[PDB]
Amino acid sequence: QVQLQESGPGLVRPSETLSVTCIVSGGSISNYYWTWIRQSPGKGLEWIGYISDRETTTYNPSLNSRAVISRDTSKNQLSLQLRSVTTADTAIYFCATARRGQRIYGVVSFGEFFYYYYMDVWGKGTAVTV
Amino acid sequence: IRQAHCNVSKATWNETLGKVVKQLRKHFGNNTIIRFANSSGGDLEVTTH
Amino acid sequence: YVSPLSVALGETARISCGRQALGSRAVQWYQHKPGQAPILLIYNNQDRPSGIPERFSGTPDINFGTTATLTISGVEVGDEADYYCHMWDSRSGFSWSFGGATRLTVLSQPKAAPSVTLFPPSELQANKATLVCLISDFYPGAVTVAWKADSSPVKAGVETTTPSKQSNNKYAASSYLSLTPEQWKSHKSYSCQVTHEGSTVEKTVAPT
Ligand SMILES: *[C@@H]1O[C@H](CO)[C@@H](O[C@@H]2O[C@H](CO)[C@@H](O[C@@H]3O[C@H](CO[C@H]4O[C@H](CO[C@H]5O[C@H](CO)[C@@H](O)[C@H](O)[C@@H]5O[C@H]5O[C@H](CO)[C@@H](O)[C@H](O)[C@@H]5O)[C@@H](O)[C@H](O[C@H]5O[C@H](CO)[C@@H](O)[C@H](O)[C@@H]5O)[C@@H]4O)[C@@H](O)[C@H](O[C@H]4O[C@H](CO)[C@@H](O)[C@H](O)[C@@H]4O[C@H]4O[C@H](CO)[C@@H](O)[C@H](O)[C@@H]4O[C@H]4O[C@H](CO)[C@@H](O)[C@H](O)[C@@H]4O)[C@@H]3O)[C@H](O)[C@H]2NC(C)=O)[C@H](O)[C@H]1NC(C)=O
Ligand SMILES: *[C@@H]1O[C@H](CO)[C@@H](O[C@@H]2O[C@H](CO)[C@@H](O)[C@H](O)[C@H]2NC(C)=O)[C@H](O)[C@H]1NC(C)=O
Ligand SMILES: *[C@@H]1O[C@H](CO)[C@@H](O)[C@H](O)[C@H]1NC(C)=O
Repeated sequence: QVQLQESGPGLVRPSETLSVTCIVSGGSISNYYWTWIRQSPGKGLEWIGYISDRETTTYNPSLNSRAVISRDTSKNQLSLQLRSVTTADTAIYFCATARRGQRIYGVVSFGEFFYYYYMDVWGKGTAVTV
Repeated sequence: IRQAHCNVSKATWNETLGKVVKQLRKHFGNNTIIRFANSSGGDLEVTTH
Repeated sequence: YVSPLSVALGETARISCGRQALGSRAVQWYQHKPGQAPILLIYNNQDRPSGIPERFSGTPDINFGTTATLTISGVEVGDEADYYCHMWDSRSGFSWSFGGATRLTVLSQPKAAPSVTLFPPSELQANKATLVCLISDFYPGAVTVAWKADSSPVKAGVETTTPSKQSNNKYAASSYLSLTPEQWKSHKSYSCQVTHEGSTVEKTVAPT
């Protein structure tokens, strides 16, 4: 029921602020989690970061020093800024919605559980070249 | 890797605590109120089961 | 990187997942075609989203010790794509990288004779010429392109792309021969030869 549409500049100069936007037409942006993945050529696709429904961010430790993800409230859109991009940040960026499931193997009070995430709905993908 | 722990049924413990306090009241009075708390301190073998 | 797997048409396949878990797991199985939108096949080891056919399945960890294998019954041509195995367990932390890409290949497909078409330069008004040789609807995607000026080979200015799959599950490729208009009008005719397996197809075109 959710359609995702990516929109990016495609080309960014080195050492700048790469900015991409993901437009959602299905539902509200404050109900499900959202995340960014990049398929780089010659490599496996990389998960870079995500943003929750409660507006809290998490980033990949390799790119946590350079990435930031934002969510618009009036517009049904989510933006991703990447500061100081280099020749290695060229990839096909896919925005994807995500669901938080928790897997429990013991007693709830003791802890012994962990949160796992899965991206059911993806976008078509926007290519970004540096 | 989990945590070692011990269970006890809650209702049976409540009932046995009640029958303990009913006899405790035989040497301190029916009206005096008594309570139960954990250990006050000391060595490890004293403050724990 | 990517690791290959080869399966026969119609038989059941069991894709093995690397970096197997150390504790209780809720794995994810993703099917990714090159360049398209990736689509997950499994989000919870047994559970699948609405719309996924029953052919794909994942192993639940009913007893600690089972490995995550993606089992596919009745493999068809459309299943040929990369497969990523996202691994989540209790003993490990946040798994950022997905599993190693698994290049599934579907063997024993029906081979197709290459459909070849040669186009002479249009562009001559712009003082440039590019002979364009296109190959469509052939399998397997392994072809060789040779250019011929009358009878002598060209071997210069040739730019050829690697075969890429199309919607027919066959392959498509293109070759460009860049030449000056004077050299195009010089030689009598130009022949593009496409060699597919043991067969060879030659197409000849000449200036008017
Ligand atoms: C001393 O006191 C202690 C405390 O009082 C006490 O501690 C207890 O210890 C035991 C074990 O030592 C603990 O038991 C464990 O319980 C775990 C949790 O189980 C509960 O939750 C699941 C999952 O619920 C989700 O899914 C259902 C649908 O399936 C939804 O309806 C739920 O709402 C929920 O999903 C939503 O919510 C999630 C969280 O928000 C979201 O993420 C999600 O997206 C959804 O939104 C239920 O299924 C369980 O129900 C079962 O149990 C009830 C009784 O409670 C029965 O009626 C019936 O049998 C139900 O089936 C339950 O409610 C278990 O996960 C755990 O067992 C798994 O882990 C072990 C260890 O790794 C595995 O070896 C084992 O095989 C189990 O794996 C199965 O489940 C996982 C999870 O999906 C699968 O991935 C896996 O493949 C396998 O599935 C297979 O079996 C399924 C059926 O079981 C089958 O359907 C599948 O198809 C597949 O074949 C373990 O049993 C217990 O929690 C502790 N107590 C407390 C309070 O925590 C101790 O025992 C006492 N005694 C002592 C110490 O001596
Ligand atoms: C402690 O464990 C024992 C056995 O592991 C539990 O006793 C069993 O209780 C069930 C009730 O569901 C009976 O059907 C079994 O016959 C009992 N076993 C025996 C050996 O008597 C007991 O309930 C557990 N107590 C707690 C507090 O967890
Ligand atoms: C406390 O209650 C008991 C009833 O079991 C009664 O016999 C006893 O006299 C009471 N003691 C006082 C001080 O009221």
